[PDB]
Amino acid sequence: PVSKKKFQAAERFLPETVYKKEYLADLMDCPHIMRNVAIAGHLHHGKTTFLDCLMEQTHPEFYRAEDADARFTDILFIEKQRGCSIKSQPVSIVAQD
Amino acid sequence: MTSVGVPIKILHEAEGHMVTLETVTGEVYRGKLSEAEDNMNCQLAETVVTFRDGRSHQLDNVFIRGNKIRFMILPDMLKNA
Amino acid sequence: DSILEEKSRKWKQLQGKRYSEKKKFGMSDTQKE
Amino acid sequence: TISKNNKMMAHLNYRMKIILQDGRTFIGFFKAFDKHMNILLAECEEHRQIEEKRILGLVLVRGEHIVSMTVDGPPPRDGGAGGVGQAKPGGRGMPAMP
Amino acid sequence: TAQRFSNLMAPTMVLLGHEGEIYTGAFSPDGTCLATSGYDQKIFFWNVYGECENFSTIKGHSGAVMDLKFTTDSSSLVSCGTDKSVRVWDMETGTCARRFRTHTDFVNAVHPSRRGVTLVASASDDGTCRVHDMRTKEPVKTYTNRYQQTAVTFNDSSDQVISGGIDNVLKVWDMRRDEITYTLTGHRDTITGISLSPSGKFIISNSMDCTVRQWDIRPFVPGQRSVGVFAGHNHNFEKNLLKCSWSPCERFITAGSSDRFLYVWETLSKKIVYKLPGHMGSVNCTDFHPKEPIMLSCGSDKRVFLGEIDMS
Amino acid sequence: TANGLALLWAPRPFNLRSGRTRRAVDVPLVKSWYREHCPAGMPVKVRVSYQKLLKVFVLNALKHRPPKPQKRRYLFRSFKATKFFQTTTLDWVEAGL
Amino acid sequence: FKPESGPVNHFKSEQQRSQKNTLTGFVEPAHLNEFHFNRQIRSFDTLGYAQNPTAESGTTHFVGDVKKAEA
Amino acid sequence: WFYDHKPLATTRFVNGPTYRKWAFSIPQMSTLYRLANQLLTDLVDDNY
RNA sequence: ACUCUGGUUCCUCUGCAUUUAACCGUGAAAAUCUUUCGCCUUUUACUAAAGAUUUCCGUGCAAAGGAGCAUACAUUGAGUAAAUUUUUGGAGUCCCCUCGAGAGAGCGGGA
Ligand SMILES: Nc1nc2c(ncn2[C@@H]2O[C@H](COP(=O)(O)OP(=O)(O)OP(=O)(O)O)[C@@H](O)[C@H]2O)c(=O)[nH]1
Repeated sequence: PVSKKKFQAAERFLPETVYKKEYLADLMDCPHIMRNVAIAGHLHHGKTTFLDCLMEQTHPEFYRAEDADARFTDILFIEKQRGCSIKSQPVSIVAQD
Repeated sequence: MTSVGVPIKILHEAEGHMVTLETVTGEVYRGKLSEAEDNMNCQLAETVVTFRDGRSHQLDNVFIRGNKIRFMILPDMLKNA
Repeated sequence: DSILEEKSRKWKQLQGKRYSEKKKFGMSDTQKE
Repeated sequence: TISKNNKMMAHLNYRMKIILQDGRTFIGFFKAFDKHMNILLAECEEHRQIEEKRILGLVLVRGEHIVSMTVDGPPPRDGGAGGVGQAKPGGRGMPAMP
Repeated sequence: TAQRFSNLMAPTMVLLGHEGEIYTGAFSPDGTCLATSGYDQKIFFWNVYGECENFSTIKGHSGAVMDLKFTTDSSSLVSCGTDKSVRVWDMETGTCARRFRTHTDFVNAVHPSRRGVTLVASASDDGTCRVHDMRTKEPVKTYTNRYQQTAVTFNDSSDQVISGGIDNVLKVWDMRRDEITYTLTGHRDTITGISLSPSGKFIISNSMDCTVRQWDIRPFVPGQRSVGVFAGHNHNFEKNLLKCSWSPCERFITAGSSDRFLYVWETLSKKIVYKLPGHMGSVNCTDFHPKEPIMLSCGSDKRVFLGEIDMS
Repeated sequence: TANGLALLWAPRPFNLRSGRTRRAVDVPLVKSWYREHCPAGMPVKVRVSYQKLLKVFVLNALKHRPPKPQKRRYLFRSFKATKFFQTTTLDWVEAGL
Repeated sequence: FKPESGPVNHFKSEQQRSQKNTLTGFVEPAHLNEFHFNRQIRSFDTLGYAQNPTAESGTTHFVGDVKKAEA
Repeated sequence: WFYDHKPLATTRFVNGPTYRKWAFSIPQMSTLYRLANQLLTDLVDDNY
């Protein structure tokens, strides 16, 4: 019955963040602040590991191994195994200038 | 930046939003705080000025010298910040 | 009162030895030297 | 009170009544201050002498204009580990007697 | 079917989790909780009702705990132990609000003031009876006796401190005089515990001579203060400081006993009517729940018993 | 500095400088040799032996199963706890004999 | 506690009438202050007397060469 | 110290006689790296 | 202003090491059940692969207690210590008109 269909990581809870979720959801009402961005690269340039640094700063609980990239935005298990990114994934975070 | 006090930090988070500030001469300015400074100079845009007699007028931009501002009503989401 | 002096002495030894730090709970995992 | 760190952290979040040099009375939950004695009042209201009450938002008062402030009301308000023992129901075994 | 008398889940409960010999146990005055401790040094809190789960446990003691009493408002638990220290535990935080440390030898017995400023009477193997105050490092009063003191209580007005000890006779000190106002004489061996009546008129005192003696501590009595003597319990060669306690209606008195039996006496007749087996060793402490007819007993058998009775 | 930079791409363990310590039975001194490839010149016997050692390594890695979390059965501590066993320091040829 | 009413046998006198559970005796678990129990062995062995272990010991507080206990 | 039985165990480079952790410098690490050479691979491995 | 503790090392106990892409182990054994090839006048012991389960050699961290070696009170968790334009060194007082018994307010006027 408990079919092991799992093909992607999905988090069992909301992880901790430095910002309150309420301040994120309130800032959503204010496009005079918010920005949208895409990060685009040749294969295996910085792009995914750089977002892991933005994750590590906002989250505190975000474990990065000393040996290998965590690659949080590479959620699929094919992307974990291949380690190239294969599909886009979005992040939303509050961050200070 | 250097560690300026929390009220000045909250003032810069108020830059996105509408703020309402009263000047020492009594006029109330409501507008969208486009720049603020650590001396709390304020630049407002899309401004409405309300005079002490209750008349009002629109103003496209206003610069208020920081030491002439009595108080500002900030938006509530900044309480979360 | 001299009997109370003796009883005071007896009580001091008994409670001293009973509670003694060498005998408190959580002790004598004794190392096989 | 303020600046004495053990004391200052407890005087924040009190509901405080602020008197300004124009004679206004503001009331709100005082929850930030600055070396220039600027103060930030959450959920603020004003009382103007004539008394009339008006509701404001989060109000930043530039410190230059404060005369004085006083406590109006308390901050809002709302071991834990064990589990070693167990407590099943039972009964009393009768011992021996002489 | 059978008669029931309390909200207990069963007419007796066996509480297991201790490993040390349990030397003391008391209910919270609100009736929600009880706390128990002894040679394990860990103070175990238990709920009175339902599964009675051990919701909290406080460490921090490093010498075994002689005696343990709640403050009247139930905000704090006061406990003392052979670490020469008196420790006051905040009930909400579970942390040591005060650690009085001026005793020079084992502290065996503790009693908080009933009302006014929170004061803690304490008695010790250094022979001093000391009253501490939450507000000061130094104690308010130190009364020194030549012989070790192992029981203490205030009176209800919290202005006389009654301390008993090796002397068998009782040094009762009046806190405005700093003198013994009177002594209570009848005990042939050391006094293992004293408990003040709910109304404050009387105290019971338990002693190693295997009797509990009831004393009238009211300001005027026209003759001898000995009201009565209770017997039937026993003190064994362990020489424990077996405690005693009052029923909140005063009609019943209890004392610890080395014969494993939970004794209850009727105050006027001094007869026994409850002799409750179930323990496997010396019953060091016994107390009544303050609102409901539940008996607590703590024993050297590492077990705590809760049970309900027909208090008549 | 020149040596420190060279260590960064030394083979493991030499790219570390701080490490947990490992049992002498676990250091498999020759294992990198059979992993990498046969040298072009080595004859029949040795080439076949490289394939057989890869087969053993590939079956070991394929089957694996991660270790169970358990209470470790310390058994020599259980002997040492009883009165019947004593401990002493001995010379390996004495202990062997 | 109230005692069983009526006569008691002449058939089965002072050993056999007593309370028992195992074949000779009432056996029940006990816990004590180990250290004090250790003390009471050592006094009986070295000195000839001990403080009476029994529950409900009554007046018989001590058990041994009572002349030594009093002296 | 190279041929001691448990080398360095009584020194600041390893936690103690349980011999569970080590922290060598670079002068040490480059020297034993150079001695190990005959056993080691040449590769910047992963692509090969 | 408060309770709170000596370093280091070692022993033993207790808890957790299931979200496995993957890994408590940069190493790598054995057994059982079920299933599929090859030896055999018989069974074990076997060949070599899969799946499900165990055992065994190890492992990590945290906490607790104790025991040993050289010895020191600070300090952890809980909290202190600048008069020249934008705040913390007075552009402040007084004297008229208005509403109102009263005392304040009007981008009020003026010395
Ligand atoms: N040397 C070095 N390598 C890095 C650095 N940052 C990332 N890399 C390596 O480059 C590889 C790819 O990193 P990723 O974050 O997956 O790069 P990527 O571009 O997101 O991969 P794709 O987006 O799929 O192309 C990994 O092996 C990283 O270790 C770096 O700062 N220095």
